[PDB]
Amino acid sequence: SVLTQPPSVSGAPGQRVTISCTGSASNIGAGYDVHWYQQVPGAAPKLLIFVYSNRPSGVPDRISGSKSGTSASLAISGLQAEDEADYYCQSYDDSLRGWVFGGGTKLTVLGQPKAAPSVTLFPPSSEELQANKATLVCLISDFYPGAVTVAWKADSSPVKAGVETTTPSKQSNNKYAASSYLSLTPEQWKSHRSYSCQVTHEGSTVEKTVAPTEC
Amino acid sequence: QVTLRESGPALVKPTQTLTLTCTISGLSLTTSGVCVSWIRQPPGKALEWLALIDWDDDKYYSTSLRTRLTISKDISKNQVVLTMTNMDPVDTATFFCARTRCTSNWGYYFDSWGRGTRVTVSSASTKGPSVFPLAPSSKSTSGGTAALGCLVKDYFPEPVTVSWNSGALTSGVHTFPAVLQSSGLYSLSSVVTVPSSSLGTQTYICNVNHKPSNTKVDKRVEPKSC
Repeated sequence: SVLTQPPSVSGAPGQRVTISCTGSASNIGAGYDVHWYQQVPGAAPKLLIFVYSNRPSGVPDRISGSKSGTSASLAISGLQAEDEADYYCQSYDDSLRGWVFGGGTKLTVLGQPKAAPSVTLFPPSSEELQANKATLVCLISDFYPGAVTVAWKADSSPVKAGVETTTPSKQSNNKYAASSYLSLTPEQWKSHRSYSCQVTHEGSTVEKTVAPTEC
Repeated sequence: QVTLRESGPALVKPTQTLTLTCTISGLSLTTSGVCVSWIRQPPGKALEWLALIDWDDDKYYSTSLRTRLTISKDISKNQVVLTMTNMDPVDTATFFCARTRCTSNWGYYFDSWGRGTRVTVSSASTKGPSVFPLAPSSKSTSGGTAALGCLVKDYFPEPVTVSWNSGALTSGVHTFPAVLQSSGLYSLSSVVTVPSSSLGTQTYICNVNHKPSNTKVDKRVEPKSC
C-alpha cells in the first residue's frame, strides 16, 4: 500500500489510542488531503474524518485527526465498545495518479486478556508430493486481539506468490484463529534448506520452520 | 438524503465481463459538482479505488486496472455503471459506489457510500476435495502434546465437514475456517491436539464429507517416522 498503517491497535475502554498513516512526497507530503474511514465488519465504510481533521455529523470529538510532514494520524480518546472496527486513511498520489488507501488498522476495544497465537506449521505430506503437488500449512489459533499478518520465506528470502491467508475468525472461546497456505512445486520444496511461516501479532513476529530433511 | 445502491450479479465466470450498476437517489448526476466512484474490497483486504465519473462525462481510472475498466452514466435512469473485463477468481470482491466530493471548495473524499455488493468469480463446476494427512512428530514438547490433522484441498462450493474416528474423537479438535484461494477453490485444515505418548498406538482417521459433490474421504493420519 502506498499509505502504511499498523495492522492492529488496541486499548481498554477509556484508553486513548492513535493510528498512524505514513505516506510519501507523492501523496501526503505533496499536500493532498488525508481522510479517514471507519468500517465495522459486515458493513460498508463510512466517512469518519475529512480534510485531515473535520468530523462529519455524528462523529464525536474524542476522534481527532492531524497531519505532520509525510504522515497523518487518527487519535481516539476514551475508547468505547462501538469504536471496535477497521480504520482506513485515504489520500491522493500524483505518481500513481489516483486515490489511494492505507492497508487498514483493526482497532480492538479489549474485552478479555491479550493472548499470543499458537502457531503450527506442517510440511507437504508424502501423499501430496506423490500427486506432484506441495502445500505448506500454517495454522494460527487462540490469539487476541483478532488481527495478524502472515508472511512466508524460502530459506531467508521473502515469498509472495502462492500465498493464501484467511481473515481471523472468532473461535468458541472468543479468541481468534487464522490459517495461511503456501503452494509450491515438489521441486521447490525439495530444493531449499527450509521454509518458514512468520506470524506477526501486534508487533511480535514468531517464525515456524520446516525442512524437507526433517523426518 | 443522498442514497446509493449497488446491483449486479452475485456470480460471474472467468473471462466473462462484469457489469455493476449504481442507482443514485436524492441527487441528480447532471448537477454541477456531482461525482461518483467505484471502490472494491477483496475478502479480508483493504479498500481500492477503481474509477470516478463526473457531471461532465469526465472518466478517471486506477492506473493499474485502466484497461479492464469502463465507467459510464445513464442519465435517464440516474445510474452509474461499471464494466470490468476478463474476470478472474482473484478479482472476487465487494464493490461499493460512493458519492465523491469533487471540487476545490469541498474536497476529494468519499462522502456517501452504498452498502456494497459481493461479486464472486467462479466456475460452474462442483469439485470434491483432495485430502492429505498432516503427520505429527513424536518429538518431545513442553506440554506433552502433538498436533496432527487433515488438509482438505481445492474443493467447491463450501461447505465441507470433517470428523475424526467417525465422531468418536471430539476433544482437542479444531477445524479451521476455509480459505478462498486465488483459483476460486477452497481449502481448510482440521487439526487435533493429541498426547504424544499415544502416537505409536492410537489410530487417527479424519472423515471428510463434501456433500455438494458427494465426495467422502477417510484418511489415516500416521506419525512421522524416519
